[PDB]
Formats: sequence, C-alpha cells, structure tokens
Amino acid sequence: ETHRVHLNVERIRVPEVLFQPAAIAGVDQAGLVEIAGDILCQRLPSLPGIQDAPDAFLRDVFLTGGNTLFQNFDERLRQGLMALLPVGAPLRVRRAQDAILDAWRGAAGWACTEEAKAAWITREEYLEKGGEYIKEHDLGNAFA
Amino acid sequence: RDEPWKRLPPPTVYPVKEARFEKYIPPQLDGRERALAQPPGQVAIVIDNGSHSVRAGWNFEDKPRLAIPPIMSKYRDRKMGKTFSFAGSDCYAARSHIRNAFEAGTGIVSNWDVMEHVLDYVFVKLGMNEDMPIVMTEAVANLPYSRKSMSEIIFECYGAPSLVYGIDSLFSFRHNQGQTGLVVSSSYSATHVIPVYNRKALLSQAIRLNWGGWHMAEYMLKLLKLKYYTGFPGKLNSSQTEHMVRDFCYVSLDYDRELAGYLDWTG
Amino acid sequence: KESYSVYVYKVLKQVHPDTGISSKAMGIMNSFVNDIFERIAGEASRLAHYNKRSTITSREIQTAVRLLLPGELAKHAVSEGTKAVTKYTSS
Amino acid sequence: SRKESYSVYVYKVLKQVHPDTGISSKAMGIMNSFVNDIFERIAGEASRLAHYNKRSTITSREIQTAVRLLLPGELAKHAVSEGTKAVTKYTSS
Amino acid sequence: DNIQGITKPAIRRLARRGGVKRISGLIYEETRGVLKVFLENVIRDAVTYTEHAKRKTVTAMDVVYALKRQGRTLYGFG
Amino acid sequence: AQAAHQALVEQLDLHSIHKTFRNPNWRPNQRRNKTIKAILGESQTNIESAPSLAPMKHYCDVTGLPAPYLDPKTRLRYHNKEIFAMIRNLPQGMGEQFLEARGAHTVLK
Amino acid sequence: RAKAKTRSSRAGLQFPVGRVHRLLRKGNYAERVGAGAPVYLAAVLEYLTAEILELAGNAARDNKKTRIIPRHLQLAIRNDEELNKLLGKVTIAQGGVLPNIQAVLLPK
Amino acid sequence: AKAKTRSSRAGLQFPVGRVHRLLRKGNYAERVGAGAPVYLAAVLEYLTAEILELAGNAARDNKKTRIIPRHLQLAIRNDEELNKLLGKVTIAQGGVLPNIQAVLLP
Ligand SMILES: Nc1ncnc2c1ncn2[C@@H]1O[C@H](COP(=O)(O)OP(=O)(O)OP(=O)(O)O)[C@@H](O)[C@H]1O
Repeated sequence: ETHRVHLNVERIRVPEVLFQPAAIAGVDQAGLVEIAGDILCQRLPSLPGIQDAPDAFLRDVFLTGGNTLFQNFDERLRQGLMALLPVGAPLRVRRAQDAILDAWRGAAGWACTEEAKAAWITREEYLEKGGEYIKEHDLGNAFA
Repeated sequence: RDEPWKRLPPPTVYPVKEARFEKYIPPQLDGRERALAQPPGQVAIVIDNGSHSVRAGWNFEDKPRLAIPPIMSKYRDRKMGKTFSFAGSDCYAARSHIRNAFEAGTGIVSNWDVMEHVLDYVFVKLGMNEDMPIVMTEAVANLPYSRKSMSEIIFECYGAPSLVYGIDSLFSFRHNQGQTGLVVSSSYSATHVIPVYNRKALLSQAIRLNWGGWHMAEYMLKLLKLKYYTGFPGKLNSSQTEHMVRDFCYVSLDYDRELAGYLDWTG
Repeated sequence: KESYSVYVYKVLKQVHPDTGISSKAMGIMNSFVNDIFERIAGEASRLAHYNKRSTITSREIQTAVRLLLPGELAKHAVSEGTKAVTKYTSS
Repeated sequence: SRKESYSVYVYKVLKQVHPDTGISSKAMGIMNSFVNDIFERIAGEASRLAHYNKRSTITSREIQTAVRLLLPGELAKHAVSEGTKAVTKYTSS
Repeated sequence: DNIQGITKPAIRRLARRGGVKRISGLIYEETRGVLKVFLENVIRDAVTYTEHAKRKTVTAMDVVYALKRQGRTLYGFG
Repeated sequence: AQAAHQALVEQLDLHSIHKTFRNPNWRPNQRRNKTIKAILGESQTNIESAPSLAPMKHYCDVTGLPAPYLDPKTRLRYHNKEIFAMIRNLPQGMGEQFLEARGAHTVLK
Repeated sequence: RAKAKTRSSRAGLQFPVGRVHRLLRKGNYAERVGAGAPVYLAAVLEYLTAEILELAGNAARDNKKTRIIPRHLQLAIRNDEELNKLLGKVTIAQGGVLPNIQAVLLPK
Repeated sequence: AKAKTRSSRAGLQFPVGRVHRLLRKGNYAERVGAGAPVYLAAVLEYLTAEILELAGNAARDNKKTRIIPRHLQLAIRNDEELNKLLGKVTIAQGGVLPNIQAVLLP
C-alpha cells in the first residue's frame, strides 16, 4: 500500500506542454498550435516563389515522430488550426502509418536511387573537399 | 457516512514496466549473404541515428535488424582481472557505468567515444568480416563540428565507400507519398515543424520546439518527486516514468474545462 | 571614526518615523551591529576553513546565519539576505 | 590519503618525561585534539590582539599576551618562561 | 518512539555515576526530555555542517564542530 | 548458480570479438566530447527556435488545478486554502524546488 | 566614468554594503570574499537592527515617550524569545532589569 | 649546506616549521613573525609535557605502563589549573572522579 503511485492530473498535464509551454513548465517558447499558425498565416503568404499558401499546405498536414502516439493528438491540432485558419480551408490532418519506423523506411527506399547516387560523398571527395562538405540534397540541410 | 467507499470496487492495478534487458544475442550473418547476391548500386546499409533508439539495417527489407539505445558501458574487474565493454541493449538498463552518445536534451551527438562503440556494435551484429554505402540520419540544422566528427569516424575508423546525411522526418514524408504539406514531427529530443513545397524542404523557415519525449520523462519524474512529498520508498528512475508516460497520458480536447473538474470525488 | 550610526538612523526613521533614539542607545545599537557582524563573519570563516575553501561566498553567509540566529529569526534573516542578493544580481 | 598529526612529537615528549610509559591510540587522539585546540586558542587570541592594536603581525609579544589571557595561574608563568627560553636560544644561535 | 530505549536502568546508572543515592520515578521522563532537547540542538548543527559540505553522510567532525559551537568541546574524535 | 550470469556477462562483450575491420592507423583526438556552448564558441542554424508573446493561463504548481492567485513569501500559485496551508507549513528546501520544477528558480551563485 | 551607483542602493539597502565588504576583506575572515557575501551579511544586519528597533519603539510608545533609550532597548531584547536567545549573555548599560517578583514572596 | 630544523635550533621537540605553516594558512593574520611559531611550539610542548607527566603518574598508580583515556581524565581533574583550562571539555572513555557527597554516607 505504501509502495503505490497514483496518477490523476499527470495524465493530462504532462502531454499538454506541447500546446502551452510557457505556463505549465516554463519553457519560454511558443505552443505547437501557435507555431503552426505563425508559419501558415504569417510567413508562407509573404514568401515569393510559391503559388498558394493556404490552398496547398493545408491539403496534407501529417504527424510523424515518436512522441505522437497519444490518444486525441491530431484532433487537438485540427481544432487549433481550425480556430486559426480562415473559414473554408480544406484542412485534413492525418498521421503516418508506422510512426516510429517510417523514418528508417523512408531512407531505405531513398537509398539506391539516382538522386541519392547524385548526392553521395565518396572517400576521395572527403580527402579533397574536406570534412564539412555538403551535397545539397532537397532533404538534407543547407550547404556551406 | 460510509457510502463513498463502501460500494467502491477493488482496484485494477498495473505493475512497473522498467526498460530492462532481453535475452537475445544473435550474430545474424544471413543478411550479408543476401546483400552480396544483389546487383551493385542497389545495396546500402541504412542507419537511423535516433536519440532514443538507433536503428540499422539493409535497404532491401522492411524491418530494421538492430534497434538499440545508445547506451554503452565499460568495466574493469580486479577480482577477475579483465576489461569489459559491452554496449547497446546488452546493458541491463546489474552494474551501470552508463553514458550516452547523445547529449541529454538535444539530438546533437557530442559524446563520440560512445558513438564509436555504438557503431562498432552495429557493424559487429550486422556482420562485417573483411564496404557498403551508408545512408544515415541527423538532426535538423545540425552543427558543423558534429557532422565533421561523424564523417571522420565513418571514413577514418571503419572505412566506407560513401555516406550521405538526411533528415529522418523528411524520409518518413517521402515514404508516406506526400508532395507538399506541413510536416510536424515530435521526436524524442525536439519537436520540429517543417514546411515542404513540392518534395523540397523549406529549411530557411522551419521551427523546432525545444520539448520532447525526454522532457516528458524528466518533467514527469519531477512531478512525481514533488507530489509524493514526504519521501517515497522507491527508486524513481527516469525510464519507468517514461513508460508511465507512454501508456498513461493523453492530450485532452478541451483542457480548461476538463482540468478544473478533474479532482472531484464523483468519478 | 566610523560607526554604523547613519544607517541605524535611516532604519529607525523608516520603521518608526517620528521617534528618535538617544546617544547612549545609539552606542548600544552600534555595539549590537558590530557584535552580530563579528559572530556571523567568524562562523563563516570557520565553515570555510573546515571545507578547505578559501572564499566566503553567499552560501557561507547563509549557513552562518542559519547556525547563529534562532528559529523564526534565522528563517526571516535567510529570507531577507536571499532577497537582497537576488536584487543585486538582477541589477 | 594523507592525514598529518602531532603523534610523533607527543611520543618524543612522553619518552623524555616517562621512558617506560606508553600511550594508547585513543589517548593519542585526545593529545592530538588538545594540541590543535590550544593552537587555535592562542593563535586566535593573538589574531584579535593584532587586529585590536591595529597590528598586522602575530609577533612573540602577541603570543605572550595571548598565553597570559588564556592559561590560568602558574601555567601562564611556566608557559611564558619556556617560550622566552625558546626564542632566546633561537635568536642567539 | 525510540526515546524509551533510554531505559529506566540506563538513567539509574547515569545518576549513580553522578553520586545520586535516591531517584524519584518522575526523573526518568524528565531526563529523556532533557536528553532529546540536547541531541536535537547538536544534530541540527551537525546536519547544517553536513549540508554545507555538500555531503549526505554526517561525519564525526560535524558532531565535534556542533559540540564546540555549543561550548561542549569533545576530545577523542578528530 | 552464478555461472549462467557469468556466461551472460562473458558472451555480451566487444573485446571478446576481434575487430576485423577497425583501422589501427587511426588515433583519437583528445579535444572532443564538448558541449553546445563550446561548439557555438568555436563558430563565433540552430537559432530557429522562437519565443512567444501572448497571455499565459497560469496554473497551480503544487497541484495541477487552475489557480488564480500567488503568494508574497514563496511566490507559489495555489488553488485554495488547503494548498495554502500545505505551502505555509512545508519543510524548508522544497519551496524552492517547486519553482525549480516550474523554472526560474534563480539559485544563488 | 559612468555615474557611481552605491552598492547599498544597487541592493535596495540602507546599510553600507561597501563598508561591510571592507570589514570582511580587510578583517581576515578569509583570503577571498564574493560580492554576494557582503550583500547578504549587510541584509541580515539590517533585518536584526529593524526587529530590535521596532520592539524598542513599541516599548517607548507603551511608556508614552518619543525617544528610544537604553532601558527601552533592554526591555525589548528581553520580551522576545528569539532576541533574548541571540543576546542571552549580553549586558546592556543603563538597561535595568525586567520587573519580576516570585510568587512565594508575594502577599498571602 | 646541511639543513638544521628550527625545532632543534630552538631546543624543541615540537615542529616549529609545521606551526609556522599553520599560522600562515589558517587565516589568523596577514603576516606571521619569525618568533611566533617558536614561542607557540615551546608553549604547546610545555603543556603537552605537563599533562603527560601527570597521566604517567596516574598510569603508574594503577600499575600500567600505557596511558589510556582514564589517566588523562584523572590527570586533568586532580590539577586545579588544568581543570580550569579544560573545565568545559568532555574526554571520551574518561569516566568521573570518585566522589560521594558527605550526607549520603551512612
Ligand atoms: N505507443 C506509444 N505511445 C506513446 N508514445 C510512444 C509510444 N511508443 C513510443 N513512444 C514515444 O516515442 C519516443 C521515441 O521516439 P523516436 O525514438 O522515434 O524519436 P527519434 O526518432 O529517436 O528522435 P530523434 O529523431 O530526435 O532522434 C519515446 O519517447 C516514447 O515515449
């Protein structure tokens, strides 16, 4: 009886820090809903070179990572984006199929294609170009 | 009044699921025999360098072969007179001199003496008795010194034909057959939001939140340390709080109404 | 010929604004100040030498205050000191 | 590890005053404690004397005065005598 | 409870060592109270030194310092 | 009895298997295993984290209930008078740990 | 040079953090003294001063006087459990004693 | 040249060098004068000798060659000047002086 831990509020207080970080745990950053709204509504319409900021990026917002398999996580993000976006946007939030294992399968399917063959770094390229050499692929980071 | 706990049912209790070991040592050599049978250019070893679980396998399959934490541990026994060093899941979490390859709280590798032995365990348990290409994951906007040190360990220590770095969430995007969207990926170290426009990541404006599953575990440990205030007779590890979070936490839909009437007696 | 008079006066006119204090009483209060100073400083020095440190940090002063002053006195003193050091750091 | 003590010198003095007598480790601990304690007392009072009279040096004269304040009665006179002998031998050599 | 481990016989012996011929039955509980107050004062200081030193173990030195702080210098330890 | 555990310790080992592919010419450098502060000091990317500016709903930090008012002595958000009682008689050294769990402890230096 | 802000103020204090620092440093308590130490010690000295002077003014009002004197300081230092424990072996000049007559000596 | 210890130069068994170090490194003063450790070593040696002499006598009286804590207690409490110097001091395993108050005897 003494060796028992009861959980009441910790069920809904701990996975809530993703949405209200500055109040529950004091991390002085923004919530997930507010970051998604900042990107969808204030940066992407102001970026030249793309056609439709709400009509394209809202077609597929899906959730990938391991810290996602909580009950009712996509619905919270959908209600937040529904509160932020204009009325009539075809919002459809879904998730990946194998959330903790698709990060491996995507690089498994990518590994032996022509873009990957055009993005490798061989040994003599490491001997010549140096150490911090970046083949600019559309998935990797920015070249330097 | 005896009513509020007279007809109350007996409790349904759940035990502790601590991340222990598991009784398996496979020296799997049946993958190299299939890898040497394929034509060249279509054989590569893919390593997901995850902060919670480094995964590794061959590209022509669907499940990864090795899925281990970056835990290693080295010892010296004077009662036996021998130096031990095993790594991965073979550590039991009875002895623990555990240090991790990832820095606690950030998915940037800065403990290279651990990462070298982790990669050593990977290449041993895959089977290397002798030169395949390597596709390896990293974090978003990685520091250049970490990439330099990782490339130096790949070329100089082991000897590899080629390696290429990529972002694992974007690989899971490309496997999920998307073209243009908003990838939100909550990892073990940080939660990234990355806009992708026609199979191209717009990394000039992606934003990472500094919260993750490790922060879930540590904050859960702090709240169970401060809830049970007068002293709890029990070892409060971080990993058992992580397994509490994995199966006893859910994001509530309407938080400010659910929260204020949560600790009522009725129910 | 330096004395904590000035400061005793400023504190007095903060806590009982229209009340004065006599010259003899000022002497006694100054002696009080010197005595408490000495005791705390000395206990702090001892704690330092005992822990093989060569510096009297805020943490030495805190522990000295907790050893010297009784009960509520100790608690309130710790509080005030902590508040002061915090404000100093902020500025 | 390393832990220096006065046990050596205590033993030297014992074998001058009573050559047939020994000393137990517990008694040696007490004697080690005693030497430390009275060192701290005399050095401490000499420190105060120096500070009071606005002096920065614990000279022989501070130690003498500290000894007169700290030790009772005949112990003061004898201690002051041996101290005066010691500094005389030292400075004359 | 544990204070009642300081038994009536134990207190008797201590009174005998102090030259006490006859002991009223009320002395035993008074002695326990007096002892508890003394130990609390010394242990409070000993823990205070222990905490300062960033240790979890109370040492003989912490007790000796606590006793010297309170004017009851103990020779034989340290 | 402990022979099975000893065999499990022996077979789970890296030095028991010879490294048939490690290059012995390579030598490790000492100046590794740094921190993020040190690596950022070397290069003076990863500054895309963004703060917020919005009203925050302040909850309790003893319990998880919504709490509307704090204290002068200890600066703790608290729900009602039971939690106020447990705040004003808690043993010392924990009233700072609640602000440590919430953040902005500001421990002395 | 930028304007000299007194540390007492930088601290929100009436007491002289400056002088306290001199006394700790020039006073051989140790080889090195932090800034924190002066600040904290000055604060603690102010607090106790405040308590004593407050109780003393309370006593002075109780006796309908405008001026704190030694007897007042004394009666203050003796009516508080905590100050009397802090100053339990201190004599205050011109302080006098607290009024006390045993019961057995009182008229019966 | 050959080293001559300040102890031997002063005619003392007690360590003048060690005492000098302890006076410097114990933060007692900014400066420690050359005569100070010689004087302090002389005094500590004297008082050491005085207690050990009386303790040796106490040991002899109990027909033992080893000074045990009991002998230090008997030595200290039977000399008025030691008992005034060490009045507030407790000695482990020392015991008490045999003393029954006059009115308790039959
Ligand atoms: N069934 C589940 N329910 C909830 N959470 C889970 C479940 N299974 C795993 N998790 C969480 O997923 C996390 C592991 O995520 P994962 O290992 O994919 O991140 P990662 O890819 O290593 O991160 P990074 O890319 O930063 O290295 C763990 O914190 C665990 O809490």
